[PDB]
Amino acid sequence: TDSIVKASNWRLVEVGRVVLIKKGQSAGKLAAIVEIIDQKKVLIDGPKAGVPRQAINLGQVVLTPLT
Amino acid sequence: MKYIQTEQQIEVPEGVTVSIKSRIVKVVGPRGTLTKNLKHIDVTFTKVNNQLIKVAVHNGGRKHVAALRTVKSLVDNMITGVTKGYKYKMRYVYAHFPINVNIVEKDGAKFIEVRNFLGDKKIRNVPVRDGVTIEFSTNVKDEIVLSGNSVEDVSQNAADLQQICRVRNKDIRKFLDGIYVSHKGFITEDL
Amino acid sequence: IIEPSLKALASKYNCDKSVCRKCYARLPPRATNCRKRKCGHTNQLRPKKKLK
Amino acid sequence: VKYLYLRAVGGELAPKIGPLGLSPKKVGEDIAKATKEFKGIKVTVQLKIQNRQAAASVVPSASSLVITALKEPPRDRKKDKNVKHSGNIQLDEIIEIARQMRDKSFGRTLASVTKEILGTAQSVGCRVDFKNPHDIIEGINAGEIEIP
Amino acid sequence: GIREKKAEYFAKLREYLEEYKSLFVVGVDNVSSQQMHEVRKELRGRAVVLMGKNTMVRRAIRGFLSDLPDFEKLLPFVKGNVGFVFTNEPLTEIKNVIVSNRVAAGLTVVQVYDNGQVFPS
Amino acid sequence: AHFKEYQVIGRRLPTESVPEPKLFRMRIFASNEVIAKSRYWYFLQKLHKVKKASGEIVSINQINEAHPTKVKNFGVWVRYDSRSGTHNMYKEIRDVSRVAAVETLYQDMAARHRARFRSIHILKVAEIEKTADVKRQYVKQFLTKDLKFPLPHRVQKSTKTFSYKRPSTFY
RNA sequence: UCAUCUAGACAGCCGGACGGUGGCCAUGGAAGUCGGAAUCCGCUAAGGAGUGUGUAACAACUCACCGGCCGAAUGAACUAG
Ligand SMILES: [Zn+2]
Repeated sequence: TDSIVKASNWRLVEVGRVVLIKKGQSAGKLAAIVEIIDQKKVLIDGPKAGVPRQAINLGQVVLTPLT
Repeated sequence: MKYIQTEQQIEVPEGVTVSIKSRIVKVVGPRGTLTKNLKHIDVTFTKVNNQLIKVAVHNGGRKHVAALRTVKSLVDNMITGVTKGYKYKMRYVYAHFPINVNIVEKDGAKFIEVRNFLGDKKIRNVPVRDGVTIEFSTNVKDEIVLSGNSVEDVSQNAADLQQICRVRNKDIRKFLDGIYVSHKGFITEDL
Repeated sequence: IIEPSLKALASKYNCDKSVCRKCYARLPPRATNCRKRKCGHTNQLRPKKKLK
Repeated sequence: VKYLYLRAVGGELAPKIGPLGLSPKKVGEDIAKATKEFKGIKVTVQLKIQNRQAAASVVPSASSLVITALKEPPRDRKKDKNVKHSGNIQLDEIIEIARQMRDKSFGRTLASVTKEILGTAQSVGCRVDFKNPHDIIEGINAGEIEIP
Repeated sequence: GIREKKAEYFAKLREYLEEYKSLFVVGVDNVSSQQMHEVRKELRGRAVVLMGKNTMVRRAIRGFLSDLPDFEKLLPFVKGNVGFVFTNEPLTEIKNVIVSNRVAAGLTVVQVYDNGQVFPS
Repeated sequence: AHFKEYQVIGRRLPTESVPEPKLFRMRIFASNEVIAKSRYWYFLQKLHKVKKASGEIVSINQINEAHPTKVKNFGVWVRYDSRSGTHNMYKEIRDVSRVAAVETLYQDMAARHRARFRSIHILKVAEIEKTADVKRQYVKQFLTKDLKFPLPHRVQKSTKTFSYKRPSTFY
């Protein structure tokens, strides 16, 4: 037989990851993560939905499965 | 300091198969099988290419990345214990009264009994954990061999047999009598 | 007399230890701090007193 | 067949070594004295070769001994056991001669190096009228040919 | 300081490669410093013996790779304890001396590089 | 508060013996103009023989960040007073602007050394223009090639006091 | 605050750890290791006129130094939450 593990993948944060702004002034639009500041916050930009380029805490966005 | 990614590897030989659902590890090899619950340690496993498995922790503290190398060593010990086995050799040490060690059966449970340790009338009985086989070795005087798959079970049984022969109310640097583990190794050492 | 090798093997567990000066704990011979909480993991250790 | 080496102040334990070789202590001492008749005032290595009947004594060359001899020394009884600090002239020729005498024995690295080592050996001796011993050895290339 | 000593090593090695066409790679195991010293003295006239950290040497050869390209072949052989002998004498005479001297209970010549050609010998 | 950076330029009051004093300039992180001018006079009383009654302030201007959407690494040199003495520290912060970097610096010092705003002196803050001049591991960790990491254990805060299913912490 | 660091660092194994020279005084002896001073060269990749064990003095063993494996940060002293 062959070795079996449960992979348990989830939604890595990196550049090009599409996120949905959960709360704030945008509050429901899509953005793309441009760069990673630190463990807790990232620089995003949402230029089609009208989200200005900004640094934002990761607790204010939800990561989508889109990359 | 919140190390955001630390990661260890375990090598899987050709004979064994490792199955990891949530954090329950089952290792199956030529000598048998072993299992381990690891739901207390909070890591993640990932099979790479059916002979390598990475274990990782993300955003971990100092204690957490210590536990990562600990759990790597535990699962690697399980793999090498089901491939090569584990063998502990212990020696009998006495000055005047010879230690007389046999195997008895109260209700079919394979007890190891120890008689005449420093000449006492008390009989010390240590139980035998399952999966551990005990042979009184020939051609070396006063030597007992405990073999098995689980290093935990074998070394704990050897330690119980060592701790059952402690000397009370005497200078133990002079009264050196006892049963002490002299060798730890594999059943198929230098394979 | 036991045997020289067997005295060495028994003294490995009985005599080749260290003693914490504060709480008298029997410690590994290469230890730097006591493993006990009550002395506050102190580094005041001494070798265990041998015979001869 | 057997060679025994001892450092002996000249003009003179020895007996303990002699007993193994079954040689009279007095006879050995006399032979050594004659050998050190040249290196007596000061300690020198002496090689005794035993033929199983008698031991032949020779003085092996030593840098310290040769350097000490080169520094001119008034004979000292040593009953005083004084510090007897040694002060010496530059004696550049003597040191070069000493290096040549060593003749790169025991493989000194270079003829110039043998001299430099000989200079170092004069830790005890001043070895110069006005300079630290071998301080100028690096500075001056003179006498490299002489050592060879 | 450490870098300076290191820089000197790089330079001397380059000079040695240029100076002698014949190169002997010698592996030393359990050879005493005294044993080594005697060998050096015997071969002082016709040979140069160089000992160095391998990591240091490999970088040097890569650094000097553009010139003397054939020396690149020596790099696979450099792995393991090694010493470099640079000699005017073409081959056997040097080899005979190295193996014979100071055998006690042991210098061995692992490989020979001469004129861009490598000989197992 | 939420900090802003100002340049404050001031001088001594002009006398007949010496008109045109030398117009000293300093960069202050402060909440507003009043606190900025107070900190300016505090540091000039630490440096030169002047005070507010003997001097005047000729200009105060807010300096906002030149590229507020570039991610920078800043090295910050700081004096602080502990309970027993005065120490110098160097901390480096990966962040998008200078005012936010010194805000996280003030939070970091108050969290890790219990140092207050009255105890912290900002010697200087400067962008580190080149990588491998970064000397701290906690910021050098985020400078690796193709940095990516997951966020385990998602907790979603609820609006209702009762939930009708067992929640999941998959992310 | 000092140092070391992909020209290979710190742990762990393995190998060498040498000559002048038993350096000079002093001791019944003390040769790196009872002490007093000096503490320098050669060969070096590297090795102290010695870090300990060590013998009457030796001999012997180990060190701090350099090397193969390892490939990346680590050691000491100090400060304060
Ligand atoms: Zn204690």
